Amino acid sequence: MLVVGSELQSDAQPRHGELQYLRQVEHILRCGFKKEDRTGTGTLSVFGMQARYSLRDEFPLLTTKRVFWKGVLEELLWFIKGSTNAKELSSKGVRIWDANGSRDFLDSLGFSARQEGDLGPVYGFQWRHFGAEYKDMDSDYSGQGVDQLQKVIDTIKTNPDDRRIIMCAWNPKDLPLMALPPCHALCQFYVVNGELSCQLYQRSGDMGLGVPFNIASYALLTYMIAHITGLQPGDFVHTLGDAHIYLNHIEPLKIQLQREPRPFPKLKILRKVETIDDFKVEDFQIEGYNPHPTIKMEMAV
Amino acid sequence: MLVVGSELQSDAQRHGELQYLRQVEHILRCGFKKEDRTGTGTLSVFGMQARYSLRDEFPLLTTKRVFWKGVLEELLWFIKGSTNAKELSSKGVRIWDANGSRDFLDSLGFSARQEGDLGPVYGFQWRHFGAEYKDMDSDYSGQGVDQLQKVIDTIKTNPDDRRIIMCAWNPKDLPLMALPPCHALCQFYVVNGELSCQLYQRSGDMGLGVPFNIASYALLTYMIAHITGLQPGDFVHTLGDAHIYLNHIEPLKIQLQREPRPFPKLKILRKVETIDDFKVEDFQIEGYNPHPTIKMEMAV
Ligand SMILES: Cc1nc(=O)c2cc(CN(C)c3ccc(C(=O)N[C@@H](CCC(=O)O)C(=O)O)s3)ccc2[nH]1
Ligand SMILES: Cc1nc(=O)c2cc(CN(C)c3ccc(C(=O)N[C@@H](CCC(=O)O)C(=O)O)s3)ccc2[nH]1
Ligand SMILES: O=c1ccn([C@H]2C[C@H](O)[C@@H](COP(=O)(O)O)O2)c(=O)[nH]1
Ligand SMILES: O=c1ccn([C@H]2C[C@H](O)[C@@H](COP(=O)(O)O)O2)c(=O)[nH]1
Repeated sequence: MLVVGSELQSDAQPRHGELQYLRQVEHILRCGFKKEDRTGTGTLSVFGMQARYSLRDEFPLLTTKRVFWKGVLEELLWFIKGSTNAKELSSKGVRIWDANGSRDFLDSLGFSARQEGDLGPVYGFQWRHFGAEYKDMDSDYSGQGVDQLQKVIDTIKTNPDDRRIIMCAWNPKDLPLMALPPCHALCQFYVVNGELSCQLYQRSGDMGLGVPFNIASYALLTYMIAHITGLQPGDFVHTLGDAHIYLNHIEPLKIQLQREPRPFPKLKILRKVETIDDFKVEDFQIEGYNPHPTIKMEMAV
Repeated sequence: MLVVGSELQSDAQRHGELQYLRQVEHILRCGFKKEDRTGTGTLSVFGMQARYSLRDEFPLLTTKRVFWKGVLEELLWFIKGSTNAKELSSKGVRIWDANGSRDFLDSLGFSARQEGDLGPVYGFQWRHFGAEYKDMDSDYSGQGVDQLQKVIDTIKTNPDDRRIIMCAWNPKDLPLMALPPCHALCQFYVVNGELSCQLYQRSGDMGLGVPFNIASYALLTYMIAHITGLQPGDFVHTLGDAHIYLNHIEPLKIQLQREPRPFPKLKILRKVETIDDFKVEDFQIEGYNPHPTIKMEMAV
């Protein structure tokens, strides 16, 4: 039968961050329903989940399997620069978007004429140029559309009480040009007691592959914005729509659920950075990260 | 102290209604003081979720009567694409009149705008996302993305799709809105022939708007389930800044001591084929035996 580490206890929906994730996995295995999907693989699925990860002197990079930190960091810097060229990320040894920008994938979507790598008007473009007319991944979009990311930063500084501190990549007008509509549809920031928190609405979560990387990604973004606004990191709240385990991840996750978590690492920012675009890979240091080995989770395409 | 009905038990995230009451309890117990736009002040928590079954019941709160006439009229008004508060007010539903008032509009710099013109809010975004807003009574036929109809068509053709979203949050249009949407987006989901809906609500006035909003999205899900031949499943309510305005604390403490009753049922009285064809007379709420309304003032 399904056997799990004794520390999970009740999986039913802060402290002990990693257990929040492992309990969601357990809950989907135990209570999820079979749901067919776009890729033809099949999933077990639950609709509507929420987990809270404290960011207060800890950073939620999972320890029950090693997570691809280099990729998390490169990807987020790539978003920040407004990039939608998967080849530019791949040149940093981070190949996570290559499959979606491939000649054969793009062709399957009917995007014959665009260049390989061109993901269309996805996060980088929507976060920094929302509403601008997308042309291609090489076009200069300087001063075009809404720079949501800077606006969030400016609002946190001037009116931290504001309940409208949102960055949204879901753009119905642009959806048909995207190689993958965004899994992270929107995030909201919140300030109380000198702490910055972030909530992600993730419409679709591949619990074995993307979700651990995604948690680390928004935790990092929150650390970055906290740094620039002179706040301390608070909580990362992870909300999921279709939370799913692909059938070929069931056995790998069952290995993972039996591993003892270790304490989370810390993230250090190594200098005073004044603006979000000035961050560089050399500015960050993960300390004390002691994960169990990688478990291969294949990507369904 | 805070005293509450015995059936709430643990407020940590039987009845669907108890999940609302437990949220309210939780904010009073654990919430932090936070100042706000209206000047009123709140007790606040960031990030909550609750799940309301829609299976042979309808989540209209029984611990305090909820303005059902207004829920229904408002949703019909959204579906028509309207952003004109006067057209809702004419139905006896005044819930948007303050936001559309001469004085409030002027407070935002919209002195040249007609009273009642809420800007490019829900009706416009749901039916015309991406179109260029002019004014509330302009002709937007065929302009922008009809997200509502796209949702319905996707549920019919590809119920497993993980992209079935309607989003009112439009960064380009926000400066023209009299109030940026409290309901930023919603997502639909299908499994085992049941339709569920999740709402992302960025800001929830727990005393006033949130009970009304719960009923709004439940009703939407009932409508869409009907048109698509599915059964209603769950309504999942997700909150950003979940707050209690200071002048609602004592009214909500009254509420929390009332005994919940079973939820009512919602009946759809005829076969309706298109979303646009629903009318007030197509619905009946049966078995609604609430405790009396508690006045919760609207801030700003
Ligand atoms: C079905 C699917 N699931 C996903 O999670 C997904 C994620 C992305 C983008 N993304 C956010 C990521 C893609 C791959 C990642 C990753 O962490 N890879 C690790 C582990 C690989 C493995 O275990 O197979 C690595 O490459 O080392 S993180 C794109 C398409 C997707 N499609
Ligand atoms: C601060 C604020 N809180 C709100 O909840 C809010 C809600 C709307 C829109 N909306 C969705 C609603 C407004 C009023 C409602 C309502 O249920 N009214 C009842 C109860 C009134 C009362 O208790 O004072 C009614 O009119 O009978 S529902 C607009 C601005 C807002 N502003
Ligand atoms: O950062 C991301 C990008 C995507 N996905 C997953 C969710 C789905 O398994 C798949 C996207 O497929 P659709 O939901 O669009 O079908 O990738 C993630 O988990 N995180
Ligand atoms: O349907 C709605 C509309 C608004 N609000 C509340 C939340 C806030 O109390 C207020 C909006 O104020 P801001 O969050 O925009 O400041 O109205 C709701 O609860 N539901």
